[PDB]
Amino acid sequence: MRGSHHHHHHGSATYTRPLDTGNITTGFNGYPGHVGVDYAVPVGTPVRAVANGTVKFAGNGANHPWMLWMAGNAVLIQHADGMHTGYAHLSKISVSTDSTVKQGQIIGYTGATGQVTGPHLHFEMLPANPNWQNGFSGRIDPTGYIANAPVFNGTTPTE
Ligand SMILES: [Zn+2]
Repeated sequence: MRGSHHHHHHGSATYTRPLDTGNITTGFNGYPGHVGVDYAVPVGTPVRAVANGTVKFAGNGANHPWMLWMAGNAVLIQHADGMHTGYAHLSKISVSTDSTVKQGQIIGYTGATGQVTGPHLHFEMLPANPNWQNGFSGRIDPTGYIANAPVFNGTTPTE
């Protein structure tokens, strides 16, 4: 068995960026009524916490009935700023409601427990307390969390 003792300072990432952004402020990629963003990625891939906080929701797909469930696996957590972030269309959860979380921590596994077409990732970010009084529905751009994310082939601006 292999065992690690020392950790890295910067951190590695062999996974590529499925998107560049996601905003339902103008018009979504054919997904109407969407309050988040979706990234086509095969089911069973470990989902890590994009930022430390607290689990406000943990919809475990391991024992979830279809009595009160239809979307499948979901995870709502309060980020480091107090904002909210959901993780939907997963196949499993490693967390639990009211439990504390940490960035990069495996909070679940990707899935397709919603509609049967293809597995993906749903990332919805909202304020600490939204103003659902029309305007944004509290849902905004994940670009703030994707800027500190890995590199897809290498996107240069000029130089
Ligand atoms: Zn979605």
